[PDB]
Amino acid sequence: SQIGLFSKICRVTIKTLHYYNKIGLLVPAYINPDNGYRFYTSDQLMKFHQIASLRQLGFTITEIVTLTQDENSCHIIERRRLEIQKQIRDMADMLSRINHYLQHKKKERIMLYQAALKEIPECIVYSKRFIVPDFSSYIKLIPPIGQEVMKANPGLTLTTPAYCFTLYHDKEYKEKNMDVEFCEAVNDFGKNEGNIIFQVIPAITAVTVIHKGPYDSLRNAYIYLMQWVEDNGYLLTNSPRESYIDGIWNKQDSAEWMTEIQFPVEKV
Amino acid sequence: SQIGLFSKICRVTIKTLHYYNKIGLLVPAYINPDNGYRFYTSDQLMKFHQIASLRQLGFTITEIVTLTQDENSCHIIERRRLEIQKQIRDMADMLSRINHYLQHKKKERIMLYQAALKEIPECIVYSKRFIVPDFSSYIKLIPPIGQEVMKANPGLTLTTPAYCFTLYHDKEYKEKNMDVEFCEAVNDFGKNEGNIIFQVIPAITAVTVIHKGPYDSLRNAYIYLMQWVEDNGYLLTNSPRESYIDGIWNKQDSAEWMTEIQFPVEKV
DNA sequence: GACCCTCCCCTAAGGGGAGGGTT
DNA sequence: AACCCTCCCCTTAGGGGAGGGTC
Ligand code: 118
Ligand code: 118
Repeated sequence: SQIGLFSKICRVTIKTLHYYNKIGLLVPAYINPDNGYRFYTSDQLMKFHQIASLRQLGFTITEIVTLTQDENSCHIIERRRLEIQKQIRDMADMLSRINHYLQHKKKERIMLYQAALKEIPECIVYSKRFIVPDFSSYIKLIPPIGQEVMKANPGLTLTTPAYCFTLYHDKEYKEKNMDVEFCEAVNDFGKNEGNIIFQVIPAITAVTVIHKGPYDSLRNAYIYLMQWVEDNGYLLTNSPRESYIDGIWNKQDSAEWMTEIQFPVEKV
Repeated sequence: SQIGLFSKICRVTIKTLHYYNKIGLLVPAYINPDNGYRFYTSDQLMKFHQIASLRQLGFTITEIVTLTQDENSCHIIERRRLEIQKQIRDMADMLSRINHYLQHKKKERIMLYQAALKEIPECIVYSKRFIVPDFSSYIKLIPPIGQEVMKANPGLTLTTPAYCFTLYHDKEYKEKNMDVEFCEAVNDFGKNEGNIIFQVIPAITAVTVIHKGPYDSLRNAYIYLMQWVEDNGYLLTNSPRESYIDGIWNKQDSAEWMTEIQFPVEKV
């Protein structure tokens, strides 16, 4: 049985037998020193059978080189089992997300927003929690709040990149008298002055949507994320953040403003 | 925004941005010509968010290039949906297989048979179907047929590699009235004088186990396969085959014999 | 004709490092 | 030192082909 007859026995490629013999797994019985031909015996067929049996399970080749000779190694199978469990969970996640994408595209010709999960680190922020009558008044009150803090603390250095955001501590849709908390990430701790405090905001896994446009139409964005959380079975773990990237401070065009809504979320 | 600041903005490595620029996926807004330094803008982060949102759905990079550059492309989302559902089926199958493997390797310290799900193509065999009083007597009466068919069919060449098996057409277990069919694959049709005839044996996907040793313990392997067939929810679609690799024809030691039991199954 | 060998290069999505540039 | 660049090799499980040899 030359390599061709063996490759037709196992229904495997000649390149596969070559690769195996190179890697050390399934070395043939006889390598003729005259011509280097590879001759296999039925024992190699029995060995290739279990090689293919493990390869049909998802085991990488390096795991098979450890499973075919180290007959005591059983933990490396439970490890692959946990990996496969994670993979089924992530594939179900992806499938739900794809179905939601298709539904949203069947609704409207244009996909306005696109959700993305990202891991946001913990960060040392200075914060001010207070009530606002409307959104515009809140936007107007932010800059003096920032100025007070940068003046009262010499050496206050913002974080690069500038992670400057807000949190909406309401649980229902509150149009006026919103319990809003403005925050800005700094390099390190400062001193509490006025109603402005400092705190450490924890790391989250947040589903985010970048809204490009004027602020008075941010509501749609929030609704979309809400729908995203309702459809794909995630759950809002904390108050929603809203991060400001571009705006009246960065670009004087009102239609080029960019804010990254971030729902802190966890899967259920 | 230099590549470091932007790479920290989007929270991905530098080499990823280099790669996305090389393939034309995410191009910097402004490259300094002599330095080659890459500088991005907010509307590069707006696109990296879309890239990552699509890449969390498992879309390969070229699919992302098309999804972002080619509009009305819902067919690629549909293709990826079908592929994810297929991978869900395959991963669940692997999970059941590895649960069964762990249930076995924990129950006994040696794994006697690994089970491999392989595809067997259709063949043209000569077959004799007949009642058998005793399986040991079943082995002896086969070489008479081997004499007879080569006598009556001159120039009949056996298939290479040799496929010589037995269909067990019995729907339940019995010890002295086994209704079997001995089949052996040849290349062309032939004359069907006698109870021996010629027929085409259809292609089957089948779980196979290689049994080494004498034929009196063979039922063990069969038991195992049935266990396997019931554990992973497979359905036995056809009659069980038994292919003879090594035996009295090749080897004198009754411990180096080799058969391959094949259960035609489908996943239901 | 059939069949076989080694050698080199290719995959997708970047990772790691080496050598060289500037402020 | 701090960033940044390009170039070259590397990762899986083998596929494809060229050039050259063997039954
Ligand atoms: C403290 C508090 C707010 C701001 Sb900004 C800002 C700057 C960079 C990145 C993100 C936000 C600001 C306003 C006027 C002039 C200069 C900077 C700011 C503005 C509106 C809403 C939220 C934040 C700055 C410091
Ligand atoms: C025609 C009929 C039977 C056998 Sb064989 C056999 C099968 C596959 C591969 C190699 C050999 C056989 C038996 C004794 C001596 C020489 C050949 C055979 C017989 C009984 C049961 C199964 C196979 C061969 C040709």
